Amino acid sequence: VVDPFTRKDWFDIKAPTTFENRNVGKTLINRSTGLKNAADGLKGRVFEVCLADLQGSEDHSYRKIKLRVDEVQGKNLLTNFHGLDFTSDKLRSLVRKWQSLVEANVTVKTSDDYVLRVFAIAFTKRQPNQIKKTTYAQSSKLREVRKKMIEIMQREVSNCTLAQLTSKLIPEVIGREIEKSTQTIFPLQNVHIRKVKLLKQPKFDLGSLLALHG
Amino acid sequence: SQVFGVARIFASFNDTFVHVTDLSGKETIARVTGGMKVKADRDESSPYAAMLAAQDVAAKCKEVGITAVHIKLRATGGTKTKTPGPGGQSALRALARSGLRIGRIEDVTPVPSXSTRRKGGRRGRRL
Amino acid sequence: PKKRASNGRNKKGRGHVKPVRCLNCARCVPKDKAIKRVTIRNMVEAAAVRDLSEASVYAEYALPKLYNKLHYCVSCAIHARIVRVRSRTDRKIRTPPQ
Amino acid sequence: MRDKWRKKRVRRLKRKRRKVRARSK
Amino acid sequence: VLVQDLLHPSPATEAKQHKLKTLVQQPRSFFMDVKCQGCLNITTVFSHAQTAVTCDSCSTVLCTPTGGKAKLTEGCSFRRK
Amino acid sequence: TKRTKKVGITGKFGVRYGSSLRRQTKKLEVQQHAKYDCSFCGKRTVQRGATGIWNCKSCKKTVAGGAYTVSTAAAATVRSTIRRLRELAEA
Amino acid sequence: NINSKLALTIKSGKYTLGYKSVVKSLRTGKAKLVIIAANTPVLRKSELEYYAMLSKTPVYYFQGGNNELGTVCGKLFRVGTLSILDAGDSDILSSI
Amino acid sequence: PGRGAPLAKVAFRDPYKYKLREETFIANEGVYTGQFIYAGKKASLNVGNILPLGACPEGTIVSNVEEKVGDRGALGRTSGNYVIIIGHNPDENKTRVKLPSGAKKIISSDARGVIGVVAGGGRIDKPLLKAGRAFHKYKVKRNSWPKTRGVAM
RNA sequence: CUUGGAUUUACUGAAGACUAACUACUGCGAAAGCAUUUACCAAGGACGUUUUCAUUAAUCAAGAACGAAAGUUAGGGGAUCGAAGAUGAUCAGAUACCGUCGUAGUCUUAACCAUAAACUAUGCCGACUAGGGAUCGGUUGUUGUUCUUUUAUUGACGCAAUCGGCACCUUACGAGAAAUCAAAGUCUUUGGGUUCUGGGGGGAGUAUGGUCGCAAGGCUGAAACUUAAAGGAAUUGACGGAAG
Ligand SMILES: O[C@H](c1cc(C(F)(F)F)nc2c(C(F)(F)F)cccc12)[C@@H]1CCCCN1
Ligand SMILES: [Zn+2]
Ligand SMILES: [Zn+2]
Repeated sequence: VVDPFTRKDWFDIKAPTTFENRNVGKTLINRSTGLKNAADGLKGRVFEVCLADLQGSEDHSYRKIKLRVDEVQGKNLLTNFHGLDFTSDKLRSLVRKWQSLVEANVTVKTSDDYVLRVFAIAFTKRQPNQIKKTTYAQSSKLREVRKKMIEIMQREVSNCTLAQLTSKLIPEVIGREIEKSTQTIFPLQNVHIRKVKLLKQPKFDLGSLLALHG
Repeated sequence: SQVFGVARIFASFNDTFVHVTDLSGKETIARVTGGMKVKADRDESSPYAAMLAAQDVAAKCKEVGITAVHIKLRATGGTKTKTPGPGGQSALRALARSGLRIGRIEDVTPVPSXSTRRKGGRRGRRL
Repeated sequence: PKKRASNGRNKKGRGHVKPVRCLNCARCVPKDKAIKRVTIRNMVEAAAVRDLSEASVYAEYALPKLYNKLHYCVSCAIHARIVRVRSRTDRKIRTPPQ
Repeated sequence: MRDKWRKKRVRRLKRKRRKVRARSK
Repeated sequence: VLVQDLLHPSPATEAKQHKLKTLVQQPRSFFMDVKCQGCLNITTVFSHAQTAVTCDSCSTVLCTPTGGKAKLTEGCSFRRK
Repeated sequence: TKRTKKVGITGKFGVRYGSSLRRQTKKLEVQQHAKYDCSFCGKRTVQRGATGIWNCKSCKKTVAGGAYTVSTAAAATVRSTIRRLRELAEA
Repeated sequence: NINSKLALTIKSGKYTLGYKSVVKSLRTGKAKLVIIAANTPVLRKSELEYYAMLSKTPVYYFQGGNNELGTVCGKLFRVGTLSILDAGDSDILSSI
Repeated sequence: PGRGAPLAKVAFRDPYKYKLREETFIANEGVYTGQFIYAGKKASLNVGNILPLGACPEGTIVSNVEEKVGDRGALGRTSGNYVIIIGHNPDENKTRVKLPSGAKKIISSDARGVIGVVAGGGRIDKPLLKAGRAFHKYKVKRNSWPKTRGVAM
């Protein structure tokens, strides 16, 4: 009778420049009218898109990125980094019996007042010549690993902006820094930054958003 | 290129939901349930009802402009079962064979990191 | 008589073990006594693998697996044939079957 | 009677004797 | 074994034993002359020392206690007394 | 000798008002009339004047407090927070 | 550790206890260390450390109250302040 | 008399003439005679200090809080009570608080409160026990006691 | 419950609980019990020790501390499940099982209560008696190993010894009515120390007196009378809305 889909307009999502492939996709919303503009009814939407589709490599298939629109230019939506998470399957495939799991998180503010919660995860590594069934670290070793995780996450997020942090998240620089820093404690494997959570945004600077789009 | 939506399939043991949105999920494209395709409550979760619902969803997506869908599959989750209901697979297959193109697939079942008390009491459901 | 030297659970050297809820009936069963099965399954039935390969916009997309750990009480475990009643000498066998 | 429910019966029986005789201390 | 010499255990077996379970209990600790590269004198240190032992004018710490044997510091040799 | 078994200070009320009300009274009336250590001079000479007013006979300082004890639990948590809220700020 | 060092001074050193005695030991310059309890009034505390500056005497701020300082010195009475005149066979003076 | 909470007499210098100003405050628990009290926008977060609600972080306990800016105190004034700061809305210059009754309210961030809990808390935990205690209670409040039941008339 | 938009979907917020996966024939504690991070506080076993004291010890009527869950009192909290209650089914009837709600309760702070198949249904201390591979903690000697860093006093792993612990497998000399047992052995070839408990089945953990408790109850605790078995472990059969 009505077809609400007759009154819809389509818009193009755009990723920031920190990612390779920027044409994320398309969304739709009612046409802008006298009462409600489409822009403000559309600013603030969040899109979850796989990192593999953003970069063009299946090596990033297990991470997915949240992109939040905060400016509309004609038919383009300018989105910014809104968070990182693992797919459920990858996280389940990592967690396994006969080995220790060690986890840490920290709340840290970027160089440009972006407040984040960062979650690191790691598992004890089995040595090539090992004969014993289990690979457990004593609780003190896990505590020291956790301390290293937190202080490196602190250092690497505090001394950079949200865009530089987005650039750092892609090649797992923090993960490799954790792996290197904890070799002398206990061999570790699958050291990941498994989740990044955006707790606070600062005052919106439109000019800095445009700097990251084209 | 393709225009992607997100097919959000909620397959419980009582029903199956074939629900396509846009990428944000804030706009519904089509929503059809297994219970729309049968006249009996007992087979609202049947694979055949799920496949019928998936075809009708696929037709609606075709006429709207959706040409492909990513897959978000969930069980009931929470304190309830984590195993997907029987219609989820048939709905997934019908979507893939309907002409829509397929993107990523993920399981999004709600999983507690421990939780509230599940119903049924200490001695369980006594059948 | 005493049927099992382990009392039908796995608690030696501790007092109390917290319960878990049976998947089937939601009965409270001690975690050491619960019958537990680790399952890793293909998310798509092996029949629809080719349909979903044909319909994929990607080429060489690795299909995700389903991971789940299942907990049963004794009643539901026996009822659904996760375990079976064994003979008196066979009960002692603890290695997994083949 | 499932020995447990016999004790509960004596509990109730003994509870009522506590009230009959309290009429007289 | 039904016939065995309990008065003369073979020295290898007797050496594998706990210190309190030989025919006559005996310590496995010892005293050692330790030289430090800075000085030329010698100090007498217990093998399982519990004290971070100092010395004369070159009062550099010579050992640090652990759960068992004392860990000799970087650049100190020892000779068993 | 032990003059009463359980009434203690509420023995001034005799047999009246009910045992539960007298027992509830005893808890707070004991705390009401007790001597508390002064946090200023360190002597156990703090006594109640009226509800919420606690005076030290020795150093003559008065502090606001609870109705029947010098300090209430809600007040203590507030103090613990503030003195914590600056230690972590300096670090 | 500080309490044990001070405790050994009391057993084998020379000291005087109490505010009036401390002020005298500062005027005669016989004081080697002044210790002030945490609940000492700020007025008396700032007077004592003004005397200690005139006589070039170090000041230690004991973290317990006058009740706890008196116990640390082996006394059954409160001590609001004391001065060490001779450290005895202790390294209290070199360790503050 | 008539009040469960003690009062604090606090002296201030007059900024504009050579003269001493005395103020009557509701005493929070822990305030002592001789203590220095700080009131203003830049005042530190200490028990007994008077601060704008916008200057207090979330979770702060505060009493004698102003409903409107400058009314000199309306909320959380009786013994043992207080007001909790719930959240801030800096763009609107509004603060959200929780009242003793459980109600939640939005107040201007320029309204003031006194850090801490009102002293004298716990009065009602002890039974009055006697008609005479109630008589002495209302002897300094108003003529509201004893009460004749309506059905007895 | 839903065209007054249910269910479903995305974003955001608020509350109480709880601490998944990792998680084990693994750890700790007197037992009850104990599982997110960090900091602080005081304890602890084991190990190491050519340190110290020198019999200070074992077990214990009386007497004390702690003691799951439920339950009690007073404040606070009350998401979720949920005794009572309400209600839909089923049924010959079900005030039951199953469905939907839901009070107390579930949580916390001050006090109580003192009980569980509180179980290893197995008192505590001490000595001795047989083979085996694993594992947790400490210590001691030693690499075809991975890694700092190229190497030490990196770390992980690997190989041996040892003390302590949670256990397990085989045997059966021995024990036992047997089931089974590394103690439940060293017991008619009957004696290392010591505490507690039982004496056919019921009546009955009842009555009464005492005592503790706010109460619910806990502890102590008979007799009249009644009765030929009750009971344990195993065997063959039969039966099973058990399995193959
Ligand atoms: O929001 C909380 C909070 C509580 C309390 C208390 F309940 F004790 F009164 N007071 C707080 C205060 C206080 F009022 F200044 F004491 C400030 C900020 C936070 C407070 C927490 C307490 C731990 C530190 C972070 N704020
Ligand atoms: Zn079950
Ligand atoms: Zn005083």
